[PDB]
Amino acid sequence: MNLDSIFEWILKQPINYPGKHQDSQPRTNPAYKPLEAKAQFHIIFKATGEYIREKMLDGKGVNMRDFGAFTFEIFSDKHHRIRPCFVPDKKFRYSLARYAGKEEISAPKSQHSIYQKGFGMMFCNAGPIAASCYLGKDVVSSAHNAFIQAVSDLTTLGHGLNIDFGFVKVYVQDRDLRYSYNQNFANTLNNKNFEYRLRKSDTPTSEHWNTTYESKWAKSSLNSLLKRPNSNQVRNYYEKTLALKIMSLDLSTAEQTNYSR
Amino acid sequence: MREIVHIQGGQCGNQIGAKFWEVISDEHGIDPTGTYHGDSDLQLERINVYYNEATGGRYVPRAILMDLEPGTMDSVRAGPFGQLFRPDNFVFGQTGAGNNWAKGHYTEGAELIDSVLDVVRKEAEGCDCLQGFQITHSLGGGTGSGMGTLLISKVREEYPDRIMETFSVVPSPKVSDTVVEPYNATLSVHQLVENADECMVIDNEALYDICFRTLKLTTPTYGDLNHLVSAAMSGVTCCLRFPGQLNSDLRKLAVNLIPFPRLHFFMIGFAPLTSRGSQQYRALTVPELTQQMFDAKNMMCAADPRHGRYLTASALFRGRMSTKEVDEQMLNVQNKNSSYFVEWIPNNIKSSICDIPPKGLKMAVTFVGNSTAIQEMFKRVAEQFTAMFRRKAFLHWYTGEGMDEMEFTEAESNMNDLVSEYQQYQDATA
Amino acid sequence: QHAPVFEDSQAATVVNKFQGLRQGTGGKTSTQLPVKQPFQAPNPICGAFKKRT
Amino acid sequence: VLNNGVQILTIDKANKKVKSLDVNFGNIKRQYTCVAIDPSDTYCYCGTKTGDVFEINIERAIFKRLGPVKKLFSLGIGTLGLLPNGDIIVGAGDGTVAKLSIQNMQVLSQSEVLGAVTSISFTGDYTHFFCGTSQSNIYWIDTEKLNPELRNTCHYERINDIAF
Ligand SMILES: Nc1nc2c(ncn2[C@@H]2O[C@H](COP(=O)(O)OP(=O)(O)O)[C@@H](O)[C@H]2O)c(=O)[nH]1
Repeated sequence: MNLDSIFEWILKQPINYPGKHQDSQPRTNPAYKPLEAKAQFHIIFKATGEYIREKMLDGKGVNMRDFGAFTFEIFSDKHHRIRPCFVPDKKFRYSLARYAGKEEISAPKSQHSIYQKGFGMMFCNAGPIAASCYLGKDVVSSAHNAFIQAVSDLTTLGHGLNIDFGFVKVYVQDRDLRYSYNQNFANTLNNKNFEYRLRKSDTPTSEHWNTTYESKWAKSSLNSLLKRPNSNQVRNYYEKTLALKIMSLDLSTAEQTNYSR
Repeated sequence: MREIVHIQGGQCGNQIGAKFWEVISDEHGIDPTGTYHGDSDLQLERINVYYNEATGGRYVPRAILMDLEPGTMDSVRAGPFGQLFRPDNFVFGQTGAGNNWAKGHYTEGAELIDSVLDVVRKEAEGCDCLQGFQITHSLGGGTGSGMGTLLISKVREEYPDRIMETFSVVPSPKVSDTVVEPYNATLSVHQLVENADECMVIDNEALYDICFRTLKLTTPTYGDLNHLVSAAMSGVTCCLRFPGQLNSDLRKLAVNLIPFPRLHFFMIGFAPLTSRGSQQYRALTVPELTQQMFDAKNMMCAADPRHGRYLTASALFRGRMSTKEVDEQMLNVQNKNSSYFVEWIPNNIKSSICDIPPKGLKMAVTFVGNSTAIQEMFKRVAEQFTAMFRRKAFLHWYTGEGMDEMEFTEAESNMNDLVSEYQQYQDATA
Repeated sequence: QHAPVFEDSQAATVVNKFQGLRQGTGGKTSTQLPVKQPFQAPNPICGAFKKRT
Repeated sequence: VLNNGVQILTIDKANKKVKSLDVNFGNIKRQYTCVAIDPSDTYCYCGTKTGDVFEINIERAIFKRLGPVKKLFSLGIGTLGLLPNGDIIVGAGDGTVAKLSIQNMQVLSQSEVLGAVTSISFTGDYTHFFCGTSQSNIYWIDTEKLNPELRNTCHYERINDIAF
């Protein structure tokens, strides 16, 4: 499994995994042509992989809702040690059979769920991803819900999953699970500039209403994955070909000959 | 037959359900031990609508209680009639939401909701033939306003054909006990208009006003408010449970009351309500019942219905009365108030009769009305929402766990469009 | 190796009309509305014919 | 495209001489008819009378792959075109439209057309292209779903006589 064999495997059976992901969906922006069911699914995963990295660049950590949770540890002491762990969810844990239940993050008894276990846990709202892909919120949620059903594949013998989607490279053996992180990404975490991100009082608390979300989103890393086509050109071609084909039925009629030239 | 199940979430929903179940058990003559102590057969003719039978002859309500904190259900279990509820139906969190819609709709609630959705699916599968689902909740609290509406979406998207209604308690700005009513209220309404087949709004300000002005009792209490709202709730489904000249279930009410999909927000009234000093003086007749029913002050919402034009009205009478006088009174009221009834829907009053009155009363009336006066609630909610939003006040609490301003902007725009489309039909003419 | 560029591949038959945010299934309680189909675990085929390494 | 194989030619403005280099194949003597070029110009895809589409990088004379696996088109490669995504549309002599992604050479969709294909012309935005047969038939073929639709048909050859 190379994160793509999963794509064809899930696309092969629609009855097992019925959803909006199985077929192409119109975009919210007419300037963009539609994608395939398989292609849009890969694009959604690239968008999510970048969304999680830019969230993890801050003190806030992201989790998948049924497939693990991306966290980091703070041992504590112009400066703290940060190390990512990627704990799995309980449903993913049950499917694993030989995976030892070793604890990688330690919390007291009052700290039970991952939301308070992690420092800055995130919902991973699929709204920004849907906006970036110009795709539907419902269909992107359906794609996530369909893909998180990898435990069914895992339960079958063998079938090692090597899923990457960017900085984190995570491998699943028969029942053994391991992971690795990008060395440069890890070094960025130890670049010791996170003292400002950890504290919430660094901002002068004035720009919260001065700065607009459009300005903040323009400088955000997201929305730069896909090139922007020429808006004039796209519907010029669109209505142009539409007229051409809607009245390309007959070639015989001339009504204007131009004999000599 | 054609039974329904109850689900309540949050402190407000739990308090409403506690009194509603007491009222229905009292009306059916069920002892707090679950033992039948009624006097007529009719108290068992249609008991399946709300109660499931167990060995030993006892009954259990088919209600599911959900919350992110255990205190409310721990307190309500000790109250009268508290042993009826099946302890497995209680699902509770260990963290709480702290009146945050994001907390009560995204983080802890979604991982809690698997168990409650599973018990709901067992409850639905067990019963013979579903009729629908009913919810009671308040929009001023984060956990209730989150789990309530998210479960609405889940159950609606799972049983698209069954009817679905909610008693929603909307926060009035006059009596506001928190500082974050507009945010979660608008967010909840954004998807409530999408999924709720029927929504009926209740105002605490209006409850206080009616308690002080009509009953004229010295000390209003949440128990009295629960009693009033529970009587209103039971008046809706009385005819579904008892015989009558013209029965009308929730499906018939919904068919007759909504002209368009996106106008499913209603305001309700109950009669009679007579003051302390005047119970012996007033005479219970159909004209008196109708004139109190159409009184603006008898309303449980602060919206004045004379600021707009009634789209339609529906009345459920309880007791023994000849339908001729009822029809006469409805026609007379409609003729005498042509200014307040929009014209392209002539004869826009539905009437239904159930021959079993409430215990201790000979006649009663329940009212539901679709009118344009409700727009001012949304207008003022949007006003406070944008007033607190233009400075980005308290936005970090929401944005720290999955929220972006795009969702807030979309909800505001959607509710504004809802107001606009609700208001053009007021000015529409034939 | 080689792989097609996934952003540029295009679907023509599907139209570009967008349903928008505004919709409404409330008040649409007709008996003919479609119902969600839950996921089903596939048949376990096991390894009675896999290679033994 | 020489009958023997592929040749790359170099013209220089400095000297009128033309430099010829031959693309070599290991024990392959398939004959080549049509050719198309990657917009990146890194590769060129050439047809064959047998029915498989070979692909050769311009920089090196080696060929990287064979083409469609387990399937041949039975009358050669009449017309060849490329989409912006890299998918190649190929027309067979017997009359057949198929598209191959840049992956294992397996068809995503396949369809048949009357008469031998002779022309494929992609419209602007690369959708819903035009097809011209050897039997004087004009067809319009949608992309990502090969459904043949006849816009206009013409006479084959040599009308001899007309009657009323
Ligand atoms: N009718 C009624 N309303 C209540 C009760 N308790 C609270 N409320 C209303 O609900 C609002 C606060 O709701 P809240 O407790 O935050 O809801 P929760 O977060 O789901 O528990 C207040 O404005 C009250 O007016 C009750 O027992 N009965």
